[PDB]
Amino acid sequence: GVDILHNKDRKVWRKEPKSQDMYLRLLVKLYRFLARHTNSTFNQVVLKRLFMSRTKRPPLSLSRVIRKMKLPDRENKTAVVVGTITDDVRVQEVPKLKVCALRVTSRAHSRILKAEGKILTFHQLALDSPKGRGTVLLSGPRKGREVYQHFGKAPGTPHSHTKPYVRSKGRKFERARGRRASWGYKN
Amino acid sequence: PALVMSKGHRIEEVPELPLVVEDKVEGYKKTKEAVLLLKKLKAWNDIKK
Amino acid sequence: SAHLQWMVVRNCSSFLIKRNKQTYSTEPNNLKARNSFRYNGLIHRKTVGVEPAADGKGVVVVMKRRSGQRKPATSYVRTTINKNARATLSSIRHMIRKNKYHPDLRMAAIRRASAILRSQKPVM
Amino acid sequence: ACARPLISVYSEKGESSGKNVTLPAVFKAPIRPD
Amino acid sequence: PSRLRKTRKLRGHVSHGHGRIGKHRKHPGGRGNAGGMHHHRINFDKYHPGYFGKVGMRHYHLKRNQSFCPTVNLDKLWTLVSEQTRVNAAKNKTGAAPIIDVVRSGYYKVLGKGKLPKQPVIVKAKFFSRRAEEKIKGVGGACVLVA
Amino acid sequence: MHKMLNTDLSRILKSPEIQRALRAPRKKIHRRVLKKNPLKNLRIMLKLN
Amino acid sequence: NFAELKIKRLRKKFAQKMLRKARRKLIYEKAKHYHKEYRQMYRTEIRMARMARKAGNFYVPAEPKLAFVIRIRGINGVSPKVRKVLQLLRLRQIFNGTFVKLNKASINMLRIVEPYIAWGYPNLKSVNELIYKRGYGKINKKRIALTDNTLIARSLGKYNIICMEDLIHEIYTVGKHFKEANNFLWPFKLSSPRGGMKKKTTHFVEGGDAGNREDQINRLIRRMN
Amino acid sequence: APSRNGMILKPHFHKDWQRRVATWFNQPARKIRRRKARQARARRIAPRPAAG
RNA sequence: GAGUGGCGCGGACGCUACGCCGCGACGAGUAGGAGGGCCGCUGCGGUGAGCCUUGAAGCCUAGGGCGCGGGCCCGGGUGGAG
RNA sequence: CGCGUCCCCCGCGAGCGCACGGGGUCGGCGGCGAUGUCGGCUACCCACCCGACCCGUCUUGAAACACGGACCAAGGAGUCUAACACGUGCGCGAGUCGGGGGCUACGAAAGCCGCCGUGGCGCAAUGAAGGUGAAGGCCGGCGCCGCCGGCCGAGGUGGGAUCCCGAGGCCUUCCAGUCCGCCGAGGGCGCACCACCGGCCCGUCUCGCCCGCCGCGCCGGGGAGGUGGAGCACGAGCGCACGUG
RNA sequence: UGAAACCGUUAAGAGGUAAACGGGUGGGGUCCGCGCAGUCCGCCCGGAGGAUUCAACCCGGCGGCGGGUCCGGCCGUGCCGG
Repeated sequence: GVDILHNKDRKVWRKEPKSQDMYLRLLVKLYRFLARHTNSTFNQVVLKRLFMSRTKRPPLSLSRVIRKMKLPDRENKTAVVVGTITDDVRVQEVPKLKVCALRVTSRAHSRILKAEGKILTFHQLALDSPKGRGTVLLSGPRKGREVYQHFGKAPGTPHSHTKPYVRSKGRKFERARGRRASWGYKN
Repeated sequence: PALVMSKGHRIEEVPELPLVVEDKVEGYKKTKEAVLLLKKLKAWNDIKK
Repeated sequence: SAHLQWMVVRNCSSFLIKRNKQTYSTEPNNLKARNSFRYNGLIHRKTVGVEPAADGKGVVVVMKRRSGQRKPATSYVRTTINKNARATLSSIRHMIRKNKYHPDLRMAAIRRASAILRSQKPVM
Repeated sequence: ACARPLISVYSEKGESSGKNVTLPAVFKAPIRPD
Repeated sequence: PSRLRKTRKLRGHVSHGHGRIGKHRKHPGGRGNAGGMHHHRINFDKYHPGYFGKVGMRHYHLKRNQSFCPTVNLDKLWTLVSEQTRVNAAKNKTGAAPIIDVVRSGYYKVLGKGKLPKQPVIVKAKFFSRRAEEKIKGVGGACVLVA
Repeated sequence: MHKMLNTDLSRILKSPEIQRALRAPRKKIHRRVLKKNPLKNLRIMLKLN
Repeated sequence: NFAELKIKRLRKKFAQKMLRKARRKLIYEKAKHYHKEYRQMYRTEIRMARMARKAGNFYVPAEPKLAFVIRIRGINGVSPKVRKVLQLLRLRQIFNGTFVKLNKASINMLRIVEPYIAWGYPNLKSVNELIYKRGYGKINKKRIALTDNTLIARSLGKYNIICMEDLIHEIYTVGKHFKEANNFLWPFKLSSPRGGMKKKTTHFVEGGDAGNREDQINRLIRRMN
Repeated sequence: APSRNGMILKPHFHKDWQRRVATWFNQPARKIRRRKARQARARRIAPRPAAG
C-alpha cells in the first residue's frame, strides 16, 4: 500500500563468475576473503574484475604495459592485469618489468624473461603483496573491438560516422543514393 | 588417487597409482598370463566389480 | 591439493548419493557421512576413520600416514581398540589431540566410536 | 607444481624392482573438468 | 540442446510468445528484402543508406590476380628477418646493412606507418611509398627495386 | 600453463604474510531487539533518559 | 610474564567504564537543563500576554516554527504534482507522519497537497510521545528502532545530538540541525484514528478532517499513537 | 521484414534445393576405397615409384 | 604492539564456501520478458559391488505421509520379466 | 563529601544480593486407561451458515439471446538446414582454423602432417577511376634555404577506480627513544573510459611558391587553408560451443 | 496385462429450490498407530552382586611432530661455473 516503482529494485551486476573454471573459482574464493578482511580497495577492484566476461576484461598489449610502467613514478612497481598480456611485435626494447596477469602468451613470456623481468601469478601476488602495496592496476582497451564502430547514431543520419553491416564492400555495395548528392540526397 | 577412487575404481591394494608395469607385459600371448598379472598387481578386484 | 580435487568431486563423485533434499557420501573414511570439504576421507593428507572391527567386538581407528599418498596399499595405518567404553574413547582422544592430528575431527570421532560400541551391544 | 617425483617400475610378479622413471610433466598439467 | 530453449517454457502458455491481438501470421510484410522503396523505406534509408542506384564504371572481365599488391609497414619490417640479423647488424662494426627481400616474405609494396629502429638496412621491394622511402633514407639505408 | 601455480589455499590463508595484513574478525551475532515502549516500561526510559 | 598483560587489559576496561559514567552524567545534566529551558519558555508567553493585557494592548505571539503532517488519503487516483510533493515530504503511505519546519517555501508546498494531509502545530507532549514510542533511525538506510542512545550518538555525533532528549529538543525548538535530525527519523508509521474521523474528503473548517488543524493536531496524535 | 540495424541478406534458396542436397557420409568409405586402390596400384607397378 | 636504556591431560554445534548466518524494506497483474526447478517423459556415455521369479513394468485403492506447486514416496490387491 | 599541587572572586578496591534490564518459563498441578475407548488435521458419505453464473476465444466491453465444446482413451501444433547480428563460455593470440586431402568389434571414431595454410577471416584505408596510401620541434653550417648534418623524440586540456610520498600521530609510572605494523593534513603518477582542442592518411576545392633528372615535358615530386571517408593516433582477431532475435 | 467413458448388482449414506463448487465446523464410516499405565540420555549419590581388573614399571612392533639449524638423498614454470 505504498507508491514505489519496482522497475529498479534489482541490481544487474555480477556477484560470481559465470565460468565453471575451477582455477578461476579458487582465485575468486582467495580474493573474496581479502576483499572482506582488508581495508585495501585494490582487492575489491581485482575481485570485481575476476567476475567480468572476456569482452569486459580485454587483452592488454605489451607496448601499453611498457609505456604505462615507464611513466614518472612507476619505478620497480608490479604491473597487475586481470585479463591477458599479449606480445606486441612492433616494439624493439623491452625493459625489466614485474608482471602479474591471469594469462600470458608464449611470445610475451619468452620476451619478458629474456630481460631480467619476472612473471607472477595471483596466488603469488596474495603472498607477495596482500593489500596490493606497490602495484599499478592496468586495463586493456575495452572499446578496442570491431563491434563499437557499428554503435551510436544510425548510419544514414547527419554526422553519423557509423560502420553499417554490408555483405561485401566495392562500388555497388551501399555507395549510391544517400551517400552522394548526385543520387537523390546526402546527409 | 582421490579422483580415481571417486570414479569407483577399487584400487586400495595397488602398490603405486601409476602402476608402471615391466615392458615384457607386451610380449604376453594368453589370457591366463593377463589375469595372473592383474592378480599379482592387485587390480583384479576392479575386474570382479 | 585439497581445495583443487574438492572442486572436481564436490558434485561428480561415485560416492555422492542425492535424494529427499539430503546429500551423503559413502566414502570409506568419511565420519558424519556427509558431503563436505572437512569430513571427505579421500581429499586430504591427514584423515581419521572409525569402523567396527573385523570380528563382532571392538572398533578400528584408521590414520592416513603423512609420507606416501599416491601409495594406496601403505597409505593407511589400522589399529583395533577392544576395551571398555570410557577407555576406548580416551585412546581416540589421545590419538587425535596429543598428535595434533585433525583436532576438528576429535569430537566427531568420539561420537562415531560411541555409536559403533552402542550398536554392538545387545537388545532386551 | 614443478615437483616431478621418482615413480617406481613393477615386475610381472607385482614387486618394486630398483628401476625408476621420473613422473613426466603431463601428470602436473592443470586438471580441467570443464 | 532442446532442453535449454524458450519453447519448453511456453508449454501451457496459449499464443507460444507471439501475442493475442496480432497473431503469428505467415508473411505480413512480404518476403525477404521486399517493399524496399515503399513500406520498409525508413529501415533502408536509416540503416542501409546508398542501397538503391548506380555508381561508377563496369569492368566486364575482372581477374583479381593482376591487382594483387599485399602491403607491409616499417612497424613489422624487422619481423620478416630473425632477431639474430637485427642484433648482429648492430654487433657488426663494418657498417654492413642486412638485406630484407620483402617479396620472399610475401609482400610486394612497403608502406610507411612505422617508427624504424636506428641502424642501416636495404629493402628489396616491388613498390615503395614516399614517406616509406624517406624514413629509410632518414635511418640511413637503400631502396632496391624488384621486377 | 597454470592459472594459479599453488592451489593449496588451506596453507596460503593461514600463512604469516597474509594473516599479518588482515583486520580482526567480527564474530559476534547481533539479533534484532524487541522495542519495549519506555512510557510503560520504566527501566527502558531510564536506559534512554 | 602476563601479570603485566592482564593488569593492562583490566586498566583499559576500567578506563572504558569511567568514560561511560562521564557520558551518562552528561545525559542526566543536559536533560535537567532542557527541563529548565522548557519551563522558562512556557512561563514567558503567560508573562508577556499578562503585561500586554495590563497596559490594554495585545500580544501577538510568534507564528509557530514546527508543523506535524499526517497523510489521511491513500495511493489510488492522485495528481502528479500532488504525488511529487507528498513523496518530497516522505508521506508515501496513508497514516504516515513527518515533522516539517515552517518557512515561506514549505507552506506553499503544504497548501497544494492540502486535501491529502491533516497537519498542525504540535505540543511538547506529542513530540515526546512520537519520538519515544515510534522512534526509528535511518541507520545505513535501514529502519532500526531507537532502543539505546548509542544509535543517535554514533549517527548524529557531529551535530552534538548524543541522546533522545537532544533529538527531542532539536525537533521541538527548531534549531540548526533540524534537517539532519528530521532526515535521521524514519517517517512515523501511525495507527488508524481510534474513535474514527469526522469526514476524510473535505476541509477541517467545513466539518471534515483535512487541511490545517492549528493546536487540534495533538488530539489526532493521541488517537493514532 | 527488417527489425533494426542488421545485414541485408540474399539467401540463394528460391529453387527446389532440397532435391539436390549432396551429403558426405560417403567420406570415410571414399577415403578407405581411395587408400585401397592406391596401395593396390603401388603393389601392381611393383619396383616403379608409387607417385608414377 | 616488541626489545634496549632511565593435583587433574580437558574444552557442544560448525564451514555441501555453488555453504552457513545476521539485519532492514517490500509482494496486484493480460500481451510480453527473464530466472530457478531434488517437476515429468523417452533414448546415449559414465556411475550406484543399485533393485528383481523370496515377484520388474503396468494397473486399481473409504490405507500412511511429504511438498507453495509441478509431482512424489510408502501400505494392500492384481500382474508375470524387466 | 581526599588533598599534595593548575583561576578570575569575595586511571585496576572488595564482595554478596534484588531486579519494570539485549523476545517464556514453572524448583506448579489434576484426571482417564485393553474389543470399548483415545488420537488421526488430509482423504469416503452427509448436514448446516457464508460465498459462489461456464470454460475456451476475438473484443472498448462475455454468464451472455457471440461462436467451439454430448462423453472417454491414444495421436496432435515454433522444428531442422543455410545466412546475419549481439550477448555468453572455452582455446590460442597478431594471429587463428585443416573444414578438403594424405599417413598408420568399439572405430564411419580417435591420432598425426607443416616444404599439406592453397585458402578463408584478421593485421589499411580512400577514389567511379588511373592511382595514391597513415606524427615532429630544436641546435649549427648552407632577422632566411631546397638542405648538409647533430641531440632527443607517438600529442595537449579537464575529469578519472586504484597506486605513490607523508605535516603529524596510534599509550598504561614517567623521560629519551630504535625497529616493524597502522591512521591522516596536504601533494604527486594517472588505468580503462568520456568530452574538447591538435595532428597524420585517401578524395575533392581555393591560393601560391620552390625541388628533381638514363628520359627538360600537357614529366614527376612538394607547401599553406577549408572540406567529403564505413580511416591512423603502439594491435583484437580467429576457431569451437551455447542462448535470443 | 485388462484403464476410462458407460452399465448391473451388493453395502453405506442422502434426497421439494437441477447438479456440482470454495471457506468454516459438526455427525457417521473406512482403515491406521500392529494404541491403551507410558520418554530415554550423561555424571554423582545411596545400598547390594560379579569379573582376575586400574595407575605405575619392563619387552616388542607401529605412528605423529620440529632435529629452531644432525647425516645422506631426490626435485626444481631456480640461478651462477666448466
